[PDB]
Amino acid sequence: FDELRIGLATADDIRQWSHGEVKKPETINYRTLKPEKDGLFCEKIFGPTRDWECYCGKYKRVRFKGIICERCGVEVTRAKVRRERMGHIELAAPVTHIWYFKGVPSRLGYLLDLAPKDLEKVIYFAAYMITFVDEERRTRDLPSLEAHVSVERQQIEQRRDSDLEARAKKLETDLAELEAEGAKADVRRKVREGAEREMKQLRDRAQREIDRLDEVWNRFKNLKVQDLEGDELLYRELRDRFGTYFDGSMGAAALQKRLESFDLDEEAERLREIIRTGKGQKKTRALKRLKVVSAFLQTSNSPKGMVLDCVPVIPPDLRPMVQLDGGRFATSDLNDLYRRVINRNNRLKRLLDLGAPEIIVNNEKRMLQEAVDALFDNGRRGRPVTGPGNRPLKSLSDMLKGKQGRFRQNLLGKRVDYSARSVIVVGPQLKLHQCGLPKAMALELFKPFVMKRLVDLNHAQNIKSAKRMVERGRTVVYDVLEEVIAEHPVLLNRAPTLHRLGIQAFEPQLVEGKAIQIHPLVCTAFNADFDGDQMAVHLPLSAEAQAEARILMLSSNNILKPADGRPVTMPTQDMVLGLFFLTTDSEGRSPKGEGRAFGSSAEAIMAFDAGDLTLQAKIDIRFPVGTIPPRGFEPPAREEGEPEWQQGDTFTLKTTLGRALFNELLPEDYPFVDYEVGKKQLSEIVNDLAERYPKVIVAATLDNLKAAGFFWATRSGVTVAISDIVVPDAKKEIVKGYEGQDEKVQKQYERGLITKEERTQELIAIWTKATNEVAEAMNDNFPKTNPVSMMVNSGARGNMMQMRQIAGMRGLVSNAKNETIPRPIKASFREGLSVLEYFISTHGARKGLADTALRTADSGYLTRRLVDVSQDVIIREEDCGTERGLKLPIATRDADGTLRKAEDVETSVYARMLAEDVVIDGKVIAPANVDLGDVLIDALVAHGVEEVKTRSILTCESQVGTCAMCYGRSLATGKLVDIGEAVGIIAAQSIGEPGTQLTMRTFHTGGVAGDDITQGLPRVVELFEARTPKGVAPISEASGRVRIEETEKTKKIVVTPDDGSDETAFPISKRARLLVGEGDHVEVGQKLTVGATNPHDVLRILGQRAVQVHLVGEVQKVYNSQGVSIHDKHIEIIIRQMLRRVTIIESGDAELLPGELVERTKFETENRRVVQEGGHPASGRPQLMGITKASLATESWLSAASFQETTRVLTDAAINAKSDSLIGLKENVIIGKLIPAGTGLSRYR
DNA sequence: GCGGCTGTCACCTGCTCATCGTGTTGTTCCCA
DNA sequence: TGGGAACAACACGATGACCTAAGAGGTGACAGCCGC
Ligand SMILES: [Mg+2]
Ligand SMILES: [Zn+2]
Ligand SMILES: [Zn+2]
Repeated sequence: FDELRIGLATADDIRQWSHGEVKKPETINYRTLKPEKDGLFCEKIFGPTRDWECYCGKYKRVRFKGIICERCGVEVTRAKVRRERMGHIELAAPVTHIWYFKGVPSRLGYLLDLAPKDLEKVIYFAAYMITFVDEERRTRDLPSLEAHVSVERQQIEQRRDSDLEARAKKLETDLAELEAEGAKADVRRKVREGAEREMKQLRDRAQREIDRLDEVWNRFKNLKVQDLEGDELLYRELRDRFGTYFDGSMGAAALQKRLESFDLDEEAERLREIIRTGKGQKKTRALKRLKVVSAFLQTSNSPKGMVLDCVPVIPPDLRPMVQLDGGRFATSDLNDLYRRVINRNNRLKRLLDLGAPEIIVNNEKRMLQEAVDALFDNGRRGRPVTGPGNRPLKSLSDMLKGKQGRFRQNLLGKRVDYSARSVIVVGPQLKLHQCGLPKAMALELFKPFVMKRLVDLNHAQNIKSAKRMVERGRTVVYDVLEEVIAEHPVLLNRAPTLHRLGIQAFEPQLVEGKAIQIHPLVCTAFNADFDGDQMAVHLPLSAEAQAEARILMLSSNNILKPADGRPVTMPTQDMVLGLFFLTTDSEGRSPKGEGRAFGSSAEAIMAFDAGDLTLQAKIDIRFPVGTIPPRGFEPPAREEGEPEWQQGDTFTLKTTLGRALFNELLPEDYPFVDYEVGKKQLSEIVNDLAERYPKVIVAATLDNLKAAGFFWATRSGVTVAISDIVVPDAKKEIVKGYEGQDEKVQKQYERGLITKEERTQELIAIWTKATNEVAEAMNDNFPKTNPVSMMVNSGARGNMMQMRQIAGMRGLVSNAKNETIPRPIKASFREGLSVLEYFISTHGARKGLADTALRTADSGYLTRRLVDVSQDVIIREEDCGTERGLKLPIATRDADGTLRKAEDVETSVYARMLAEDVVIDGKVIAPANVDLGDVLIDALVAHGVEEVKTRSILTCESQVGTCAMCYGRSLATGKLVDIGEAVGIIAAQSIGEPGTQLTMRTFHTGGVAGDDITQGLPRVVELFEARTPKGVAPISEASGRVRIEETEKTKKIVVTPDDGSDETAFPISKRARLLVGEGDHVEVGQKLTVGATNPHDVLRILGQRAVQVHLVGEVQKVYNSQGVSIHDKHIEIIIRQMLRRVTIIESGDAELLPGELVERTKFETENRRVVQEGGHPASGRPQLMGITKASLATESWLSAASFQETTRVLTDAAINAKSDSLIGLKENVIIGKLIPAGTGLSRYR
């Protein structure tokens, strides 16, 4: 399986595939339900329908093996051959392939220069076309032929003059004789009108026919190949008159003749000449056609494969028909399409045999063409061929593309064996690496192992008896299942897998019930809440599979998220509300025994049980040898002449009992903790534990924290009641006064001083003031010991706006058509919304529900594109010896001359290693290529630096893809990135996870358009696709003097640069809110009007580092405006993929074509080669691609076909005859092979 | 020869069932 | 096995002559065809 190539399928190739010809449009006999002969589903050409049988029955006996029968012609062998055996049908009239012609423009042929309409006319027998002209013989006989045409013109004139003499005689005779008769007053004038009618008729008819001959003559004079005679009468005239010099045809026969005669070398030569010297559109068209011409020229596959004379038939078992109950049949649409084409082919053969007129044979040939077109693609041209209902039929190419196609429904994602699912319930008694799975589910998944163990343990004498008893559900079966499930890791999974911590391996323990028991704090990795959610489950089988499961995927190991490195499996909700109650202060908690001193914590809990001490009362507790005091409290160590071993001596601390209990959950070596560990400090402590202590102890500490959090959450006293929702007394008076102001504004509106818009905006301002005032008063009112206050301030569940709506005020809401209701909801949910208030409030609820429903699929599509782009960027190198990096701001924000760590070092500079040693005082503060953790940050910010040079993938220069050292440390594992890490998929998943929760879009229209650039996920797709921003704003090309040349017809802003440069201008709208004044000094890389700068501009005028910085900053802008945190590396992966190609110009020397976005790598190597030969090298404009385009440009065509545009991709791959090498991730899961990543690398293989 | 605009190709998404136009031939049944 | 009758095949070609309803996507990317 070294490679897989596709080209054109000749007639000979199709004949070589086949074993027989399908001649009848018949599938099976409706009565006897058997294959017919030489039809669809036939048994002579395809394989036997029954294993080891033949049609007639002479060799129905199974003994025979591989022989051919002597009566029916069916060989005796297996019945699966019908899946593999193929046939063909010989067409009478050749037809064109609807892919290679009448398709996407770049693949529309262009080998024969013809417009789409001209080919539409030729192919579907509506216009003729010349396949050959004897120009040399035509010119040789042109003296003779023009003399002959002059002779015919003179004969026409001679008989015309004889008829003119006869007309004069007739006129004289009729005039004279009628005048002599005088039967009427105007006999002479009446017959003068008659004779003038005859004379005019002959004049006009003679002119018509001599002009007809002139048209035929000059048409023959100017007659070349690829010339269409739309009118058949004129073609008949030409064939009758000057035949034997030119040859014409209709339909695909003409195209076949041209593709056979036409040679490509000379065409490529002229195309190279014109592209070398071309202007405007003509050059672009020339190079576009040259692409296809060179594709056919370089390769051995001939263009004649683009016209078809034989059609292959897919094996019958891939298009089966089956008896449905009620005497019915369910059959594949392919059978109907094959029947249509065979019907029309046979009717055409009949018509040819009878020598039918041209019209009938032409109609039948056109119909056969349309039939094969529907067979290959039903929807490209005309109306589709519907099947049973009005719905369209399924074409052979419709079975490859689309969401439900073969690639995207059967080769990437498969239904699997040894799998189960069920609802998910919380087991709070589980260890981090444990899952409780129902009894029946465990029995079903582990069946074969259970039978093997039952037989081995002598509970059964044979495997079938073991199966019988397992089905019967005996007790010994259940004991054996308990024995066997041990040491078999089990992969739990949730439906939407937004990242790698969405499938996790657990150790299975056998449990009763009908639901799966899961750990309480792995609910954020899965996003699984217990509201009816379901969990799927899989069982690895091979030793390697389960070894990887336990080592890599085990839930105990997966504690840190890959998106930012913060721990994800940490306590939350009630657990944190319990540890917060444990370590909170004594405020409003009526302490007892405050100020007392205890000789141990055991004595403290004695006092607590006695009821004379509180868990949260300030008391002086002594801690024994081993306890490590707080880091902050150490410098206030006990005063004594002797040197006290603060690290390892008994000490005393004015702590609280709850904190002394909390610090027993953490490991003994951990320093004491003496502050409210609500939610954020717990995250910090868990991060420190993960980054400092080994994983087993971190899991044990997490378990202890879980147990303590639940235990103390039960006793916290947090219980929601209608009194615990405290409506502030402030709300009444505030809402009444602002209501009075609203009344005044309404009165001044109804009096006519203001407009309705002014009244609105005034009331929105008034009620925003009222809402915020009530919010702050509500925050002030409740104590900090309140239930809701406790769960919010502890960071368990809740925000302050939610509390505002519940307790104080709901406020203004999104009116219909995304507006702001002037009058707000002046009532919280506790007080009770009115009727109209509720009706108004449901608007935003509905809108948000619909928005979420759509945004799920939107983010899914975005993640699909990101994965397809970034896939195969795999760490293959331990260390490239580069010394380049990014100059990232290490400690900026010198507001009042104070060096402060930047506000986003966690996402940007953290985890990125160091290019080289940093020295500010003549000594190495940070050694080279060392993990850049917080300690180095404190050192460098203290010593005053404002930048740092970090290794990165963007600046990585390695022979084999990316290297571990430049990427940094894996944000998921903490340690250095391991070689073989599928970093691209990790980056794509990291950017895709928060996509659903962005929720950034305009709340109200606000009477603004264009200025409001797209917000949220639309913005992210806009940046990642390289699409020009909606609110585009030009960016100055060079430093210069900029002024306004506004014209009433069209406003303009014109900048002329200094340094003797050419002027530039930008057309701008009237509503521009210009951020640059007139006649001012702009610089090389500055904006002009308010908007969104194009990434293309920033790549063009500034450079490549500038576009990288701009894109990363612009995506992080929205991401960190939400609060989502993604490391900059995950964006940098996509940015690196987007800038890997260059558009080439001045390319005749470098031996390639201008354009074609040659790869940067390719451009460089071939310029090196041409310079080595001696010729100068070509030049390159850096190009910023999109994600769809950058993915579709893959060297491997399997991946491109799998992603999108299967028809176009496969057609181009066939034209180019380009093979696919196995290297890649996607294209190695299509073939079903070990991926070139993780432990599948040849090093580990 | 070079623009607009104007379509056309990509993507994103999901159990009932109505007749002719005549007349004849040969097999294959159904009854007895 | 006789007649009595059901389907699958066939061969011809009854003085008169035309659909049908269904049917609101949206957004990019682009290359033609038509206009200057
Ligand atoms: Mg749920
Ligand atoms: Zn046989
Ligand atoms: Zn590197």
